[PDB]
Order: sequence, then C-alpha cells, then structure tokens
Amino acid sequence: LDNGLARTPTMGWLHWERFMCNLDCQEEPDSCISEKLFMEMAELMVSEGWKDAGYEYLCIDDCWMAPQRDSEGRLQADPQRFPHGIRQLANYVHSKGLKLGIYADVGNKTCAGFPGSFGYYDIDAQTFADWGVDLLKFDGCYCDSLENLADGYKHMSLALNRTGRSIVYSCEWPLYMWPFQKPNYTEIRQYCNHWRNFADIDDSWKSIKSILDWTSFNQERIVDVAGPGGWNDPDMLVIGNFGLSWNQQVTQMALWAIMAAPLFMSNDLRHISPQAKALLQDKDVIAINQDPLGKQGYQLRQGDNFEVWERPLSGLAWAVAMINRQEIGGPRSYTIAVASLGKGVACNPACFITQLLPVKRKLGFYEWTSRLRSHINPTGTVLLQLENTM
Amino acid sequence: LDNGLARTPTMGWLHWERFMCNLDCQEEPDSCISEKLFMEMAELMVSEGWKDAGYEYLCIDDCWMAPQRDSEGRLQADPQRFPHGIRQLANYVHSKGLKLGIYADVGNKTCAGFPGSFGYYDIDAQTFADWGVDLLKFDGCYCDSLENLADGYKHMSLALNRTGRSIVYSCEWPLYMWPFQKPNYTEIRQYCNHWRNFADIDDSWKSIKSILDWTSFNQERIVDVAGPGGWNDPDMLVIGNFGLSWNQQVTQMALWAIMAAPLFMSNDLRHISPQAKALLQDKDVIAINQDPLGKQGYQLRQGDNFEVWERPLSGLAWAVAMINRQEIGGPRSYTIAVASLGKGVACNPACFITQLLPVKRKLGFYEWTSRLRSHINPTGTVLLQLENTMQ
Ligand SMILES: *[C@@H]1O[C@H](CO[C@@H]2O[C@@H](C)[C@@H](O)[C@@H](O)[C@@H]2O)[C@@H](O[C@@H]2O[C@H](CO)[C@@H](O[C@@H]3O[C@H](CO[C@H]4O[C@H](CO)[C@@H](O)[C@H](O)[C@@H]4O)[C@@H](O)[C@H](O[C@H]4O[C@H](CO)[C@@H](O)[C@H](O)[C@@H]4O)[C@@H]3O)[C@H](O)[C@H]2NC(C)=O)[C@H](O)[C@H]1NC(C)=O
Ligand SMILES: *[C@@H]1O[C@H](CO)[C@@H](O[C@@H]2O[C@H](CO)[C@@H](O[C@@H]3O[C@H](CO[C@H]4O[C@H](CO)[C@@H](O)[C@H](O)[C@@H]4O)[C@@H](O)[C@H](O[C@H]4O[C@H](CO)[C@@H](O)[C@H](O)[C@@H]4O)[C@@H]3O)[C@H](O)[C@H]2NC(C)=O)[C@H](O)[C@H]1NC(C)=O
Ligand SMILES: *[C@@H]1O[C@H](CO)[C@@H](O[C@@H]2O[C@H](CO)[C@@H](O[C@@H]3O[C@H](CO)[C@@H](O)[C@H](O[C@H]4O[C@H](CO)[C@@H](O)[C@H](O)[C@@H]4O)[C@@H]3O)[C@H](O)[C@H]2NC(C)=O)[C@H](O)[C@H]1NC(C)=O
Ligand SMILES: *[C@@H]1O[C@H](CO)[C@@H](O[C@@H]2O[C@H](CO)[C@@H](O)[C@H](O)[C@H]2NC(C)=O)[C@H](O)[C@H]1NC(C)=O
Ligand SMILES: *[C@@H]1O[C@H](CO)[C@@H](O[C@@H]2O[C@H](CO)[C@@H](O)[C@H](O)[C@H]2NC(C)=O)[C@H](O)[C@H]1NC(C)=O
Ligand SMILES: *[C@@H]1O[C@H](CO)[C@@H](O)[C@H](O)[C@H]1NC(C)=O
Repeated sequence: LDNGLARTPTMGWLHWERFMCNLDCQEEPDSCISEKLFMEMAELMVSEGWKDAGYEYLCIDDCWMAPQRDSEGRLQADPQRFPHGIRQLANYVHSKGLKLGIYADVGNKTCAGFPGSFGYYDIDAQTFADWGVDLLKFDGCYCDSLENLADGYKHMSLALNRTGRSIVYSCEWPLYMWPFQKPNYTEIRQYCNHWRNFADIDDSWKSIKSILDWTSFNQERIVDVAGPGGWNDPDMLVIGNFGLSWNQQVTQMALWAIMAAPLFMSNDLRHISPQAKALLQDKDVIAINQDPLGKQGYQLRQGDNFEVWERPLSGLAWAVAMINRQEIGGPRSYTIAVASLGKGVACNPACFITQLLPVKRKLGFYEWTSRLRSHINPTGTVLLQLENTM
Repeated sequence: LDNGLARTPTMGWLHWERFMCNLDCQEEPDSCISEKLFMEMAELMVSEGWKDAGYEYLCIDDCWMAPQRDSEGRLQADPQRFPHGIRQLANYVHSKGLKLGIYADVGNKTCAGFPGSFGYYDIDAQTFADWGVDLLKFDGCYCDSLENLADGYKHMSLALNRTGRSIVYSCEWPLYMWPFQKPNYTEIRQYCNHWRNFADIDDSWKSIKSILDWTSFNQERIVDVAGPGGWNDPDMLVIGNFGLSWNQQVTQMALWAIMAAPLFMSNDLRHISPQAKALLQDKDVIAINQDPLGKQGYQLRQGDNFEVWERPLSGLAWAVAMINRQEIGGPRSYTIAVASLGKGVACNPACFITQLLPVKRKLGFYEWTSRLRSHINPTGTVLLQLENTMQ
C-alpha cells in the first residue's frame, strides 16, 4: 500500500500473544485488557527507551470493543474496561510520542465474537480516523466467501485513505485465502502495508520453527513482492516471554531481521528480563531489519540440520543468518564458501564480516576465495553483516 | 537390585545428550570424547561444588572403547582418545572424591557399533571391577530375541555382584521389551538399581513434554515398583544446555524431583549459566528428590491445560508440582482444595506450604479447610513443600 507509510518495516507492540483476550478484571486486573493496561505499557515504552530503539506503535488487538454499536451505529470501546474511550487514549499515547493502533475485522464478528465491520467499513474508517488512530489491524474472521472477504479488504483500504488520516493498514488477507487459492500478492500489495501469511504464534520453539519452515518453503511467491509500503508479517515477537530459550529468542530476532518483518512485541514490558530487553533493543540488528532498501532476505542453504539465510542490505552489504536446527547435542560448526554467499557479490573480492549475534564480534577481512567457519548453538542462530571493500 | 546401593536416587553426570558420540578431535576437540574431557569435568564437579550439592557420579556413555578386544580378549579404551587406559582415569576421578561410571552393552555391539559383551559378561565384569569402576550403564542394542536380552541383563547383573566390587547397575532393559510384552518390572527390580523406560531425550521442550506424558499415562505399572535399590529413570537432565527456556528448565528439575528420578546432568559444566547452576544445585529441591523414603510421586490432576503432581516425602510432608501446559498467553492462575491434596493427610489440621520453585518463598499456614492459589508461567511449574503441624 503506497501511502508513504512503512517505508521500513513497522515497529511496535501488540497485546495479543502475551495477553490474549483477558476480561476477568475482578481476579486478574493486571492481565485484564483495559485502557489502564495500555496506559501503563505506553509510559514504559518511553521509560526504558523502547521508543528510542525503534518501537513506536502501541497497538490494541481483539477484545477492546463493547458488545454492540451505539445509537448512531458506530463501534464503541467497552464501557467498563475503556471508560474514557479511544480518542482520549490515542491522545495520551500521542502526548507521549507514540502512535495508537487498533483491531478491527472484515466479517460479521471479530475472532473474539465482538461486532464485525461488514457494511460499516466506511462508518468505521471515519470513526477510527476521527478517534485519532494511526494503524488498523484488519482481521478476517467470519465471512461467507472470498467475495465478501477480498472485497472487504480492498474496500476498507480505500475507506481509510479517504478519511484523510494517515493509517498503517495491516491485513490478514492472505492467511485466509489459504487454502482455496494462492493469493495474488501483487494485488494485496496494492491495498496493504503488510499482511499475515501463516497461522498465529505460540510462545514456543515449535511455533517459530514452523513459521520459518513455511515461509522458507514459499519465498517463491512472497519473498518477492516484499518492499517499502508492504511487507510479509510472520507475527509478533514473542521474545521476553517464557516459551523460548536464549539461543531460541536470538533466532527469532535475528531471523525477523532477515525477513524485513514488522517488529511487533507481545510481552509484558513491566516485568521483562534485562538480557531480553538488550536483544530487542540491539541497535545493530534493528538497523538491519530497518534497512532503508527494503529487500526481504530468504533461505539460501538447507541440509545437514543447518539453514543459511541472507538478506541484501544497502551499499553492497549483506546480512547472513546461520540457524542450527539440531535439537540435541552440542554447538556444531558450519563452514561455507564466502564467495558463493552474497550472490557472488559481497566478498567479491573484499568482505568485512562482523558477527552481530549472539555477540557482535569483529571477524577479519574475507577474500573471494576465503572460507567462513562458525560454531552454532542448538536451535540457535548466528547473525553476520558482510561489507564490501568497494 | 538390593545391593545396598542407590538407597536414594543416584546423582551424577553423563556425557550423552551434551556430547553424544563425538570423535573429530581434529576440528572439534572440546566436544571430542577423550580422557582429557572427563578429567576436566571431574575437576569442576569439585570446583563449583557439584559434589557438595549431591552429584557424585561421573559416568562415561557410549563411544569410550577401542574397535575390538585385546589379545587376552578384554575390552580396551580407545588408544588415541584414552591413552592411559581407564584405571588411571578412575584413579584421578577417585582422587577428586568422585566415582567413575562406564558404558557397556548386552548385545554384539553398542548402539555405537563398538564391541558388545555377548558371551563376555563375566570377563567384562571382572575387567570393570578390576579397572575400579563404580557404575555400569548397560545398554541394549543388537540382540536376537528377548531370550538373549533378558538373560544378558540378568546375567551381567550376577557377574558384577560376583566380582565383589560394589557397582551401581543401570539397565535400559524395559525400554527394549516393548514392543513385545510389558516388562516384569518386579523382576527387573531384582537385577537393577534403576532402569530406562521411555526413549532418549533431546535438548527440547517437546522431548520433555512427551517423557512426562508417557510416564504420566503409565504410573500404574511403574510408579509402584519404585523405591530404594531400584528407580525409574526418565533420562539425563538437559538443564544447562540451550533447548529449554527458564520456566521450562525448572519444570524438568521440579518434576524429576517428583518422580524420584536419578539425577544425571548432561551439559558442559564449563560454560554453564549461573542462573542454571543455581537451579541444579538447589539444596531444597535436591533434598526432595533425595528423600530417604523413596516413594515416587505421580500425576494427580489433569484437564484445562493444567497438571498437578505430588510426591509424599518423609515426616508427613509432601511436595506438589503445578505445571501449566498452555503453550501461549500469559501466566495463568490455578487454585485448589488444600485438603484434597496430600491424599487428605498433609493439611490436617495445619499445613505450612513454602514455594520452593521458581522462587523459594514462604507462604503462611494452611488449614484443612483453606484454599491455595498460585499463578503459573506457560510451560512452567510451581514446586511447593507442605509440612504438617498444628499452629
Ligand atoms: C551375535 O551375532 C551372532 C551371529 O548372528 C548373525 O547371523 C549369523 C548367521 C552371521 O551372519 C553373523 O555374522 C550374524 O551376526 C549370533 O550367533 C548366533 O546365535 C544363534 C543363537 O544361539 C545361533 O542360531 C542357532 O543356530 C543353530 C545351529 O547351530 C547352533 O547350535 C549349536 C548347538 O547348540 C551350537 O553349537 C552352534 O554354535 C550354533 O549356535 C540352529 O539350530 C538354531 O535354529 C533353529 O532353527 C533352524 C532354522 O529353522 C533349524 O535348522 C535348527 O535345527 C534350530 O531348531 C539357531 O538359529 C547362530 O548359529 C549363531 N551364529 C553363529 C555364527 O554362531 C548371536 O546370537 C548374536 N547375539 C546377539 C545378542 O544378537
Ligand atoms: C492515498 O493514496 C495516494 C496514492 O498512493 C497517496 O499518495 C501518495 O502520497 C505520498 C505522501 O508522501 C507520496 O509520497 C512521496 O513519494 C515520493 C516518491 O518517492 C518514492 O520513490 C523514490 C524513488 O524510487 C524513493 O526514493 C522514495 O523513497 C519513495 O519511495 C517521495 O519522494 C516522497 O518523499 C518522502 O521522503 C522524503 C525523504 O525523507 C521526504 O523529503 C518527503 O517529505 C517524504 O516524506 C514521499 O514519500 C506518494 O508519492 C503518493 N503516491 C502517489 C501514487 O501519488 C496518498 O498519500 C494516500 N492518502 C493518505 C491519506 O494516505
Ligand atoms: C550381592 O548380593 C547380596 C544379596 O543380594 C548383597 O547382600 C546384601 O547387602 C545389603 C547391604 O547392606 C544388605 O542390606 C542391608 O541389610 C542390613 C541387615 O540385613 C541392614 O541393616 C542394611 O541397612 C542398614 O545397615 C546398613 C549396613 O551397615 C547401613 O549402611 C544402612 O545405613 C542401614 O542402617 C541393609 O538393609 C542385604 O541384607 C544383603 N543381602 C543378603 C542376602 O545378605 C551383597 O551386598 C552383594 N554383593 C556385592 C559385592 O555387591
Ligand atoms: C494480480 O493483480 C494485478 C493487478 O491488476 C495484475 O496486474 C495487472 O494486470 C493487468 C492485465 O489485466 C495489467 O493491465 C495491469 O497493468 C497490471 N497491473 C500491474 C500493477 O502490473 C496481475 O496480473 C494479477 N496477477 C495474476 C497472477 O493474475
Ligand atoms: C515376575 O517375577 C516374579 C519373581 O521373579 C514372579 O513372582 C513369583 O511368583 C511365585 C508364584 O508362587 C512365587 O512363589 C515367588 O515367590 C515369586 N517371586 C518373587 C521374587 O516374588 C511373578 O509371577 C512374575 N510376574 C509375572 C506377571 O509373571
Ligand atoms: C453475515 O451473516 C448474514 C446472516 O446469515 C449473511 O447473510 C451475510 O452474508 C454475512 N456476511 C458475510 C460477510 O459473511
């Protein structure tokens, strides 16, 4: 969606994975989804410098709305959990330098059941716009056919541009056309800032493995249409939670970087490890994901419970990922042909590789002939940045 | 196996999971299985107080032997990787206050391929005994039928006791009778200090889940025959490695404690996290696993992605585990009937519960009536210790 937005992958926070749809504010006020929750996370994003690092979007997922439209027919924030209403919330958020994102839905209901947006797109768009929203995650649950679907998506898209307000549009469009017919990604790109491809994500290594495995076994259709304006969105960064290990979390960050993926955390920034905050704010890595160019990386090598991913950056520089899929044993060692890496380019004839994950080290120079060897921790990853002597 | 050994679960170290069968001492030496490696690991077990915490057995798994028997017909440590034969190593190990454990095999070959022990049990036993071994992990790969198998196990058992040397006998016997007939566990208990049940283990949460789930859905046959002399062995503690998250590692330790399981680490005590060393050496937990009584815990409750496990200890005290199987979301909260927990016992009249994992806290006193409530992290666990009093 060429609306001059997301000219780099989007970076923010989304409550879904960490908080799902929690409403028992009686016995669980702190996990309970309420303007108080977001009101807090927002303060923090500024506090421990999340804004400073790159995350700027505070987005609300499903379960923020009240049972049904108002007299006028518009949507409404739950009376009890969102008394002051989005506008005022957006205001605060803005007051603190951030941008507010909201959840919607093309069908008759959100996946949560709350009101849909069928035959409301227009009304809704103006409402969000009016409210002062900055991003809309348009979910796709509940709708007859692709007819109603595909059109709902394209429609709402136009609606928004219409309102005049600059709103990042996150579609879940593809995810739903599967499995009925591969979607015409080029088209979808003309209506969305970024879209979902594979299912949702659990705070589990399995879930991450699968996402990579699927995205990998499909770069053909997706890896291409990626670029400024529209990106492929795997799903939130579940780093900071509990299901992942050290070598597992780095993998996710490292690889989300390689896939020029939207960086959306989903954890509790109130109680998050320092070791993890470190990773998530790693200037060097955020920098690779935020590469101005906008060329989505991809999987280069397979075999030997080893995966080699690479992404071309700006200025004859490339970023390479080394994932070790061997669930057991110790840290193995992989060695390849420096030459045949950056599509022949980077390292031709001078490369200056510097480990950037898990330890930001400074490896020497590498000639076209040179061979690169690095040990990789189980379920771990090694992120490198190659520079050409030019 | 009533040989006066393992009157409490065995605690030690086994290279398998962490080092598997590494032999390229040319381009991967630190992973390379050599007398050099163990020598180091042994020094450390004393250094960072692993001995002090409870681990006392330094055991060598498969791939320690040389291609084939010597002239005499005895086994022999690989010439290159184990120059000083074994014995001396045993001596260095014995020096550091530790005990040496070795890998063998009932069939014609070890799962690695190296020499077996078929029609050698006797010779081999005397050899190990002579070498100064303290524990034998008898693996069961390569053998015609249960005939050769079941007898190989029972035989070697006697052989060892014969040698006169006090040797812990770890059998992988059951793991092999399936697919044929559930093992006569009571019989196996008459020949082993502890045995393997379910398959091997990966540095993965999946692998741990499965072991628990398989074990859970089987306590009927195993949970019982467990006690001093013989225990059910799930497999090495993969804590300290990389496949497990924090909340995930506690689960493993907490639950190995509940299953009066042999505690055998399999990690590199050289580059191991402090946060992890802490857990593994937790005096309080090691204490529960090492409970003198010897009553294996079990799974008590199921449903709605929550598991409640409990184990009776000594002195009207029980240990309870709270696993949250929900792979996603945030930390949920579980609440139960204090009364209906320690089989009704613990908490009659009073109970003094103290969280011991993941944070060793001190919860107040609980009456039989009382209700206990605790939040649990995804794939995590909460280990509690209930004491019976009457304040
Ligand atoms: C370790 O490997 C050993 C070798 O086994 C494999 O197969 C052989 C053919 C080679 O290729 C070898 O390289 C392979 O590794 C294996 O040794 C074998 O042990 C079995 C069981 O003891 C023997 O089978 C029996 O053979 C007899 C014939 O002679 C035997 O009996 C006499 C009298 O007791 C002994 O003095 C001999 O040493 C032999 O042991 C058969 O009679 C009998 O079969 C029955 O059914 C047949 C077929 O219908 C009838 O013809 C017979 O009358 C019987 O009623 C058994 O099959 C086998 O001979 C022996 N092989 C060798 C080379 O010694 C050993 O068991 C393996 N150990 C483990 C744990 O796997
Ligand atoms: C409704 O839909 C219409 C149709 O798409 C939108 O119209 C677009 O409006 C945006 C608003 O900014 C226009 O964006 C501008 O595009 C220029 C074209 O450059 C592009 O291509 C070059 C060459 O490859 C790239 O180098 C460059 O990155 C762009 O991808 C840009 O040059 C403009 O520059 C921006 O960045 C520079 C540098 O920092 C700044 O100096 C500028 O101020 C600016 O921020 C800018 O991106 C776009 O051209 C319009 N498209 C069309 C087809 O007309 C409406 O915006 C939309 N309405 C709403 C409310 O969203
Ligand atoms: C080969 O097998 C034989 C028989 O299976 C085995 O002999 C057994 O040795 C154990 C080891 O002590 C005996 O069990 C003990 O029995 C005594 C009284 O019978 C108990 O008091 C023991 O517990 C207490 O006493 C111990 C001894 O000092 C203390 O260390 C401990 O703290 C307790 O206070 C324990 O139950 C068992 O009775 C014999 N069995 C027979 C039939 O004699 C022998 O050890 C094996 N040989 C080798 C070389 O392993
Ligand atoms: C996906 O949709 C796009 C948008 O229409 C298709 O590309 C257009 O194809 C028509 C031919 O009917 C051309 O006249 C347009 O110029 C094309 N648009 C662009 C932006 O190139 C595209 O062909 C569709 N993909 C598939 C596989 O059908
Ligand atoms: C498992 O093995 C045990 C013993 O090895 C069997 O129990 C024996 O049963 C006979 C029957 O009267 C008794 O006289 C013996 O005293 C028992 N032995 C022992 C050690 O208790 C048992 O039957 C076997 N189980 C099965 C299912 O076959
Ligand atoms: C919503 O439900 C109604 C009631 O059956 C149906 O007629 C309508 O087509 C549905 N809308 C979509 C987009 O599926």
